[PDB]
Amino acid sequence: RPRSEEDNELNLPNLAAAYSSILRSLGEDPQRQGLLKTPWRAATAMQFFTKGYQETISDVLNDAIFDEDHDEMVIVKDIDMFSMCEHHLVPFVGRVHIGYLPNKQVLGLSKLARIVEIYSRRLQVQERLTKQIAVAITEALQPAGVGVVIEATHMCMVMRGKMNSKTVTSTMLGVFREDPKTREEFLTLIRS
Amino acid sequence: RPRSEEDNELNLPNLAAAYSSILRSLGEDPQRQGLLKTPWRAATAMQFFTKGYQETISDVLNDAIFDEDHDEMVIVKDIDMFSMCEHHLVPFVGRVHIGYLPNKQVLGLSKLARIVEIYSRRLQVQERLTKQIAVAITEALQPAGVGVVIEATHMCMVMRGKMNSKTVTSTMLGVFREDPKTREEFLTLIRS
Amino acid sequence: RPRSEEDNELNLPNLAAAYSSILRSLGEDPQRQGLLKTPWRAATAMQFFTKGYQETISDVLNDAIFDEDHDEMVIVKDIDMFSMCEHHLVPFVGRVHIGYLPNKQVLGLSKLARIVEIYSRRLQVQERLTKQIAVAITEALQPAGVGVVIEATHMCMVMRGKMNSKTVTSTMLGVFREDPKTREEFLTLIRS
Amino acid sequence: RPRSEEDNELNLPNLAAAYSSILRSLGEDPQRQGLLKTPWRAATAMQFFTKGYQETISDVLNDAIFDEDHDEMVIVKDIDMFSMCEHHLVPFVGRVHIGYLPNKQVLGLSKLARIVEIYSRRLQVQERLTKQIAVAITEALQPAGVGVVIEATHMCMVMRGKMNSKTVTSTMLGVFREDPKTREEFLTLIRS
Amino acid sequence: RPRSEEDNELNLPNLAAAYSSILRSLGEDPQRQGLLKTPWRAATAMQFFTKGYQETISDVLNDAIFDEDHDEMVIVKDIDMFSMCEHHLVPFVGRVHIGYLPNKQVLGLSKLARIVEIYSRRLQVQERLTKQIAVAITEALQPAGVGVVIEATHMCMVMRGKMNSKTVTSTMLGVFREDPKTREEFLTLIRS
Amino acid sequence: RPRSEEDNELNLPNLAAAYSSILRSLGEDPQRQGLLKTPWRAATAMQFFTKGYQETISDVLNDAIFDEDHDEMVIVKDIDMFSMCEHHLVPFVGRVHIGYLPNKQVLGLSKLARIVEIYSRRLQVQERLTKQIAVAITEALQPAGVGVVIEATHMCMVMRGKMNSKTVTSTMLGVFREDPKTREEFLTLIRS
Amino acid sequence: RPRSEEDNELNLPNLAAAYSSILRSLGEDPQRQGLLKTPWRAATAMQFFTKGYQETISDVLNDAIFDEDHDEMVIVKDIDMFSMCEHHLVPFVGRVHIGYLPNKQVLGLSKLARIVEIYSRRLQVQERLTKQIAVAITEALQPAGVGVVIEATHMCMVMRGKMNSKTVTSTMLGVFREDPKTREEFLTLIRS
Amino acid sequence: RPRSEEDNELNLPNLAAAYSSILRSLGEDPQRQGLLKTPWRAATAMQFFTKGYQETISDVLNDAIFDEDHDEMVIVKDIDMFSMCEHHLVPFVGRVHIGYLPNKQVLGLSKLARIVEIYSRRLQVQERLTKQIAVAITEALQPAGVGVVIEATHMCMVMRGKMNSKTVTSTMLGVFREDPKTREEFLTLIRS
Amino acid sequence: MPYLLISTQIRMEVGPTMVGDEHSDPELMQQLGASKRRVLGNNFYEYYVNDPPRIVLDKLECRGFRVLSMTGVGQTLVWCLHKE
Amino acid sequence: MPYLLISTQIRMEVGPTMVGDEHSDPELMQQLGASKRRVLGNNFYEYYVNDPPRIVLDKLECRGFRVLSMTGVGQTLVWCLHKE
Amino acid sequence: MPYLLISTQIRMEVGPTMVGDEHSDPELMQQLGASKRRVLGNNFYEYYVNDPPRIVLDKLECRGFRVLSMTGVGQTLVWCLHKE
Amino acid sequence: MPYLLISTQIRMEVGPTMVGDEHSDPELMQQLGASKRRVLGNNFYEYYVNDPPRIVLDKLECRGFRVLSMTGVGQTLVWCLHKE
Amino acid sequence: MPYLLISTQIRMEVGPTMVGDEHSDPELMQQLGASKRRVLGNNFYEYYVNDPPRIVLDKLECRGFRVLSMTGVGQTLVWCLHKE
Ligand SMILES: N[C@@H](Cc1ccccc1)C(=O)O
Ligand SMILES: N[C@@H](Cc1ccccc1)C(=O)O
Ligand SMILES: N[C@@H](Cc1ccccc1)C(=O)O
Ligand SMILES: N[C@@H](Cc1ccccc1)C(=O)O
Ligand SMILES: N[C@@H](Cc1ccccc1)C(=O)O
Ligand SMILES: [K+]
Ligand SMILES: [K+]
Ligand SMILES: [K+]
Ligand SMILES: [K+]
Ligand SMILES: [K+]
Ligand SMILES: [Zn+2]
Ligand SMILES: [Zn+2]
Ligand SMILES: [Zn+2]
Ligand SMILES: [Zn+2]
Ligand SMILES: [Zn+2]
Ligand SMILES: [Zn+2]
Ligand SMILES: [Zn+2]
Ligand SMILES: [Zn+2]
Repeated sequence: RPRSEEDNELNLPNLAAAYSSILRSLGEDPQRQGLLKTPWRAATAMQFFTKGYQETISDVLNDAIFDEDHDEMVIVKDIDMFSMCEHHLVPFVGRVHIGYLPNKQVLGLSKLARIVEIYSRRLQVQERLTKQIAVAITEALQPAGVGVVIEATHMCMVMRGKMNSKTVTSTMLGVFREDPKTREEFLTLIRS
Repeated sequence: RPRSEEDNELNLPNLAAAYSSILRSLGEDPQRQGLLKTPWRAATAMQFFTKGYQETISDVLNDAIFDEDHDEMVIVKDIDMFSMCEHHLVPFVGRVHIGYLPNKQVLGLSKLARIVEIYSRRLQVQERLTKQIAVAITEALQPAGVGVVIEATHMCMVMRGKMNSKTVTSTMLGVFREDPKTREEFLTLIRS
Repeated sequence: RPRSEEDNELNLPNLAAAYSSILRSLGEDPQRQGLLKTPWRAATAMQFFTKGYQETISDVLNDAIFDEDHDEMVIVKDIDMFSMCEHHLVPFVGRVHIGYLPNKQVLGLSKLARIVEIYSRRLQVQERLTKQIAVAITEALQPAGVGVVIEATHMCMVMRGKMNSKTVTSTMLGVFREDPKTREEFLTLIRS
Repeated sequence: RPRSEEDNELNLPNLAAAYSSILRSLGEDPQRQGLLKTPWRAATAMQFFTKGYQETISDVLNDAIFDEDHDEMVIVKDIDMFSMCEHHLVPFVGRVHIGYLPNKQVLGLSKLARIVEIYSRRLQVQERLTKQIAVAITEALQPAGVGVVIEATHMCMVMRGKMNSKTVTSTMLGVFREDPKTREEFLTLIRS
Repeated sequence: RPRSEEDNELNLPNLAAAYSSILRSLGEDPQRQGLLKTPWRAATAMQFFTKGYQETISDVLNDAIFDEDHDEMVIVKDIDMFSMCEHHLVPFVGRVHIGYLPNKQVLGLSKLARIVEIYSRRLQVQERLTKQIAVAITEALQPAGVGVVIEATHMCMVMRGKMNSKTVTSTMLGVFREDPKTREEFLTLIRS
Repeated sequence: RPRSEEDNELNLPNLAAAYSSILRSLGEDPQRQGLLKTPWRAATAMQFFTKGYQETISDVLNDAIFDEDHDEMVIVKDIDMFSMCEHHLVPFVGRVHIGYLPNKQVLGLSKLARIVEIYSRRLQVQERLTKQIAVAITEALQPAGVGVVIEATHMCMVMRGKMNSKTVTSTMLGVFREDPKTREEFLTLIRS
Repeated sequence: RPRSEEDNELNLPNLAAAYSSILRSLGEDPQRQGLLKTPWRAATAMQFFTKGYQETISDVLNDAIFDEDHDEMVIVKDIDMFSMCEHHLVPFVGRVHIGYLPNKQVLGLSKLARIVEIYSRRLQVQERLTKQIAVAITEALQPAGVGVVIEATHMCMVMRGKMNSKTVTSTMLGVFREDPKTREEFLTLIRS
Repeated sequence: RPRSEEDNELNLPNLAAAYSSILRSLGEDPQRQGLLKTPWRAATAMQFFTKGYQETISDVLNDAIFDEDHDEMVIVKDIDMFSMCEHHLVPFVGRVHIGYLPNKQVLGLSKLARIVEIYSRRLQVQERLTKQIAVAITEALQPAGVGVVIEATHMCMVMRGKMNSKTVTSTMLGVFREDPKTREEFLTLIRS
Repeated sequence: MPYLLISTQIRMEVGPTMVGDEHSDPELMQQLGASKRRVLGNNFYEYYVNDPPRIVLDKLECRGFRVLSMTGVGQTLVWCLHKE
Repeated sequence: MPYLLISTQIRMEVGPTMVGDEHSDPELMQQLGASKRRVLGNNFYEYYVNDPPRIVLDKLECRGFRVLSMTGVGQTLVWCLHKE
Repeated sequence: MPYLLISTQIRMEVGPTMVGDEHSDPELMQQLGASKRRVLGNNFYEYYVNDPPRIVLDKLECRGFRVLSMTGVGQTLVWCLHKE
Repeated sequence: MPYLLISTQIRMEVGPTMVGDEHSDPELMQQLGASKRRVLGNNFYEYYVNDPPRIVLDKLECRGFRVLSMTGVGQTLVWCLHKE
Repeated sequence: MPYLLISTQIRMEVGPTMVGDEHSDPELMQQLGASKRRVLGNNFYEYYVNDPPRIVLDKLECRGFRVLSMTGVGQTLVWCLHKE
């Protein structure tokens, strides 16, 4: 069952409480004017970062999928994405690059963005995030192939020395996996 | 009283507990293999980000302050700094630029770094961080003047749309405040 | 009276109708599969672009205005902004740069963003947008001074030859207007 | 039947009326000095953006097609193109890159430009625009092959968060489709 | 037997003595205020640069190796590394680029960093450093393949004329060695 | 008394001996084929880094000082310089920028280079290095003024986290000190 | 008396003979096929590099000096220039930047080029070259002022370690010398 | 027989004489204060540019060739190189890029540098220089293959119009010649 | 009220000329034909005149003021007058 | 104590007006209603007033001071007064 | 018309010297040999002279004017003279 | 020796105050408690005092000097005094 | 010739000091020991002296001149003297 707006309202206080406790455990004064509203702002922020849990590919599926009877590679690159490291609960940020060989069905930018949004706004692991976006696109278009590349910087690693260091993950399905030429062209067209 | 290593050990369990609670409140399963150790890793990480509370300028003061009888502007720019927004508990990252007109006393790079580390690793507000570093330097050198400039990106704002948007704050004391020429030169020598 | 959600619902059909009419007047077929939902998507889009009418600085005013007793220049630059040319109804895009000398009161990033959002999401003229933002900040902080700079590209001009051509406007109030040093420092700290 | 100059004159008032209606539906005053002439300027602007309807490849065909008995790849890259999203009626901008293996017949820059102009200045979908340009060139030269690549930014997407995010489409015909070496060389000579 | 903290304490005096001697042999006065503590600071610095001797891949091995059942290429690039030329005892600096085709097992960034740390903080030779990191990763993950690339600048060479000159080494194991396509993709995804 | 070639020959063995001792104290085997000649290569390298001790401005003074009866600012920028931190015996690298208002006497590039070489190739402190170069130029030309700016990265700091962090020092004598316009122009012409 | 075409023909043999001698003194064989024509090619090359002697500002003066009754600053920047070091007979290369406040008389680009050509194609010293160009322009236009900036790299210095090191000289006459505002504007408009 | 230090001393006067002659043949006055020492400085400079004749690969061969039992590609790129065109005796400058597949034996940076130095400091032709360096490396390592690329600008061409025009030469031996994959990788790792 | 401060900017042969602050003599301001206003962003009122400073100086002499000092600051030219 | 120095910044029709240093006459400072303070970073105390310089000049005349010279320096407008 | 304002720029030992505005005394301007003009872009006329300021000051003394104050502002050196 | 020049920088309420050059009256310099020095790079000696300019002005009045003019130039505030 | 203008740059305790223009009194210039010259690029001659302005001011008093005003402009410190 996907998270609901009710769940958020019912859990906000629990989150707020936990954050207020954390403030004390760190040695801070939850009473400072600057910290008074922090437990709620922190809780709200954390709910926003994980709002992908309250959605599913279904809510996006049907909507915008026009048929321009297109059968050649379509690429959408430099899609900003922000996620949360599931091991330290610190965000890892970067870009997502997508490509697919349509089987008549094309995906609208709006839906594409939503798909990336759904899985990245969760406690994640870059490789999982990559595969989920790839599979989601595959199910939404039944394409001849799809490729997803993600490059990101992990704050949990950066704030311990790094800001320049980047992790690159990829998932290639269909012709993107079996045809080295398609894979190459895709990487050429995004690595600009 | 500055935070101590004992405090951390005594509070780690409380922090861990709070994070485990947060995991549940978000809709996640604290039992997943990927989440099992998260409460501790998150707690430790949060203690690292706020380790500046367990220190004071004093611990740095005495140590390295050589007298090269220098009386001209010294600058240390592009000092990376990582802090935590005290309103959302999300990190804001950037660079610190420092300049000062010594009154014979010069500050070692090591100490300078430590000063930035002490105040940035706390729940902060960019303007306060800026003033604290400036005042710390002033008390450690009794200089003719000092200037501090910080430019940063707030993750709490970025992960809501921004990554390019930057906040610039500054604190100018002594000749850096009263002499527009010194202020101009400083801004020229850092804005490279 | 600011625009309301009711107004949008009551007017959506009117907008939709106008666009459908426009489609015909262009020589297109409002019946094509690709154009069927266009009248609504166009109407909704235009409502979004002008959602600034249904808000006022008041809704933002009170909220977040902490007092860190700060009295030195604060700058927020490279704030992306998207607006609509009131003469052609074609969007003009760019960045907004803000600076102010606080009189104890500081402005949160969230509120600042909202201020820029309120005025830019309307049928505008770059100079007016610049002044409104500056005045709004002046009223929300009673600062010693404020400066706003906007640089943008006008699609209505670009799609007639230009994409590189940019318009720069500014509004300087208080010390930002009377003190050439403050103005210079501001323009130095933003033109990076 | 292609749109004619008479159609424009006969429809300008309809367009102007629709826009005047839209202004009201948005909550604006069509009477403001700044909006008085807006219905006509907007209407005129929209006709310009869709002037591609009043033309055909035929009007260009015959004209400039010299025979330098050339039989090696010819490329024209970084061709600016401006079009309109048929779903939201918001423009999407970018560049077009063309390449072809002539079969004796070469195409003049002037004509090439006109071909891109004819299909881009219409309510479009990036993939269709790409194909049409490619097919147009194929019919105008009966070449051994042709390739067309388009990279664009969609304002309808940008003005909802993106300005860096780009969509890349391509159409490869003839040897550009069947010979991986030709395709690679083309992508190499344009991705500069 | 790996070096121990006891070893450092027992050898610090010997190191200090050697440096104090070197100071004299160079023509300097070990008594200058500026040189007084140099023998110890130098000794400590050199112990820091070689602290990788007091560790082994084992200390890292077990810890963080989660199974996301991932089987596609993972890359971590632009990893800053600092080492010492074993021939001149002058540091050579640069970046490390890692890639590997997991056989279900994935390596955490934290552990990866430590692996690079262990071998680079020793008296080294760039090609050995490169192989050691590659072999370490192979043993910790039993992957289908791994690739390591290091580019560095040698201070022992730069301070004799160079700062721009760079040495590039690589170690390709498994599919990274036998499959040119995997190798190419890796080099493509890191050379950005 | 400046260091002499004899001194070097008489001390090489002492240096070598000290380095061989250091190798053992670190936990290494002075016997490894890769370390055998290290004591001598290290010793020689260190003598090279400190060869500035065996020279004096006098050896450069007389030589090349032509009189083009020039009386306008002359600048030589981006002069590479490599030095050694006297606190850790780790090099600090950067660039030196020089400017002077000749009083008829001009300095040849060759001599200028030598002057920077003489003081940078010693155990140093950035500020001292800056003043010595400035004073040396002043003594060799009796100019109306001179300015020296040095920016450098300290390896002793970098290899502890930084590579981007830079220290900027300056010494302004004569009109470079008393005339703000000359100082500004100098900084304008070098900060390119 | 300026050098003449007769002088060159009468002296070419002398130059060639000298170079033939130089080839032998170096240990080379003036007989190698690759060296046979070198004595003349080198002699011809050296005459070209010094052809500035056979000309005077007079030959340029009269020609193109139109009167657009212009009285505001005119700038010509990034003028490539190649000269010869009179101390080593090795070339020093770079750019010339010229500016002048016309007193009704303006200078044609062709003439300007010729003036730079006349003085740079001689055995030179950067400061003289700078002054000669400035004075030549002053005499050709009787302007309110003129400024000349030259930045160059000296091969005689580069081929002894440097390629990045640059020498910057300037000559400011008239208002360019007396009005700091004019001087600043000029440096601003060229340092782009 | 390689040139010797004796040869230089015995020939310096001959060279000086030739240059003094050249000075007259050009129309200059060998007596000018600025030209007085030129014949010797020119002669010395020319001997420096040709000092590669007094050396052989042998003097470098034995020295530093450690066996790290390495068998994978090693690359050293962006090696500055200065040489003299044997046709005009004007220098041509640039960079050398080297790569080799070791057969157990590896080459030290110091020796590599010396090899490039030996052949470039002679009257040369870019292609010969390229081959000599490649062959030298081959003989000093008996590697599986080696590649050398040189890109340079010819002053003799530049100072006749060019500074941006570059000549690229290469020599591929062994696997670098026979295996297109090795060749591609080499060009990929250097063309950064 | 013996002291007076007036000024002009950028160029001296043309106005406007600042002739008073919020607490200036209303009659004198009226006699000079000055207008009052508060520039947006500024926390004070000012009295100005469109005449060139020379004209204002002559008018001020008639009312008994004499120029004691004149100075430049920034791009502002200032006159300090004294009455009795 | 015959000499006095007062100043204002950026604009002349509005305060604050600097009226004294650490060694200024306490009575006079009091008569002017000046406050004392030391701006962070500065190594000296200063007496200021919120009145515009014109007002302070009039008050100073009553205590026997006369403006000898007025000058601009940076964005600071300064007055040098003399008593007896 | 008791007050006068003249000025010169960049250097003081050479003209031109601004000696009047649009409302200056035509006779005095003529006596000084001044020319009138309105620089393109400017909304006002100005009277100038090619003499160095020193010369103009001497001539002005003959007509009864005395220098009351001299000040620099920007790159302009200004003189405030008074007659009677 | 009727003329005197003193100055201070950046701020007027604090010293140092320059009170003399290499050819200044030794007695007067001594009476003021001035120290002499030549800043590295400069080709001239200077007499300075740590007192704020106000203090120096009062002391100078006792020795018979009167301020004739005060002006700013760069970040330097200068006083020209005259004795007899 | 009742008016005189002298100046110095950057620093006041050292010369050179500009004491005249092309039309200055030859005798006075001689009495001051001034040299004449025309800097390359400039369209005018100038009389200068190597003495510091203080020295020149004292010498000028002996010839009957008195400083009327002193001002700064750019990096130039100027004095306006009057004789009779
Ligand atoms: N704007 C003039 C100075 C000036 C300002 C104001 C009034 C009069 C003159 C300059 O730049 O020199
Ligand atoms: N702000 C004014 C200068 C000024 C400062 C103080 C008082 C009056 C005027 C300018 O720059 O023109
Ligand atoms: N520093 C002041 C000017 C000043 C200098 C010296 C003395 C007094 C004031 C400013 O910038 O406005
Ligand atoms: N141009 C002079 C100032 C000045 C202006 C006008 C007349 C005289 C002098 C300087 O910059 O120092
Ligand atoms: N050089 C001084 C200005 C000055 C010029 C001339 C004489 C005295 C002072 C400054 O920059 O503050
Ligand atoms: K004005
Ligand atoms: K004020
Ligand atoms: K002038
Ligand atoms: K002071
Ligand atoms: K001087
Ligand atoms: Zn993590
Ligand atoms: Zn926040
Ligand atoms: Zn428009
Ligand atoms: Zn759309
Ligand atoms: Zn080495
Ligand atoms: Zn150090
Ligand atoms: Zn030379
Ligand atoms: Zn050649």
